[PDB]
Amino acid sequence: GLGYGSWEIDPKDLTFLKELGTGQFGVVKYGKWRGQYDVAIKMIKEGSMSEDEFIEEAKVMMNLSHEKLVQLYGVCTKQRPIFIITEYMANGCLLNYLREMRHRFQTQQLLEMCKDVCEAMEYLESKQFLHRDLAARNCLVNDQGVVKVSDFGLSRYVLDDEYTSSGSKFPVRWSPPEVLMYSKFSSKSDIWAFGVLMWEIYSLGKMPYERFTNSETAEHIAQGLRLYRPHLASEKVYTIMYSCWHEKADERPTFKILLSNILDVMDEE
Ligand SMILES: CCOc1nc(-c2n[nH]c(=O)[nH]2)cc2ccccc12
Repeated sequence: GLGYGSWEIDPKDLTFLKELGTGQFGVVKYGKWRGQYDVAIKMIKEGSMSEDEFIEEAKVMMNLSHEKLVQLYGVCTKQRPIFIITEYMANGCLLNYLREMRHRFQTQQLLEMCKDVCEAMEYLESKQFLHRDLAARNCLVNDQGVVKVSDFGLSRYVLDDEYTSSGSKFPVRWSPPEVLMYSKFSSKSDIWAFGVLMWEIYSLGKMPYERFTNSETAEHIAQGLRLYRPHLASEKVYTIMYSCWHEKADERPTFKILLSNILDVMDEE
């Protein structure tokens, strides 16, 4: 309506129903839009985000639509704090889901989770859109057990310097050598991170390099050493995740190639 662009949601259309948790930018809630449609509502803490830049980018993110990407519905802009409105994912973050041992996952389920993420990432790659912080903590799970990739590109708008530089909150354990050494981000740094995410999935949510500090991790990978095979990963699955960790970025696969490799293993195993 009148005072709203296509990227803007009227906060008066929201019904708040349950507090879901707290994240980077503060509280997240479950609610309904216009009485009917399930949404997640992120309340963005004052001073946490480069808001004008985020809002311009939200225009681009709205047009990223793939069934394995958590959809951005819009932003509530006229106000303090602003809200980000997204697709509700009832089973929450992938990391916590993996860590719940009651699920008793079969390896075919774990490979399906990898395939879900890979499809999302192949779509982002086709749009020349980098995630920049791919990890299990940034994937969500819906009520049907489908994994989707969330918060794609959002790290570009975080004002907390501890998060933004290789900083005490930087994702060292998901980063390739060229990122840690010289801040060279590319499609191939997303590929690296995807390999670590596969490792997280097959490790049922263990922390990568769990016995090392971030400084030790950086030293280990710069010296050419790697994560090794999770017990639940077959030789073929391990080969796929390991392929993401070539020292030379141009020898790493694309997401299209990874997807093909994952589908081959699904057929074989
Ligand atoms: C602090 C974030 O926590 C959570 N976020 C979402 C969520 N859905 N969509 C989205 O963008 N976030 C869904 C959840 C479901 C159960 C428990 C926690 C959840």
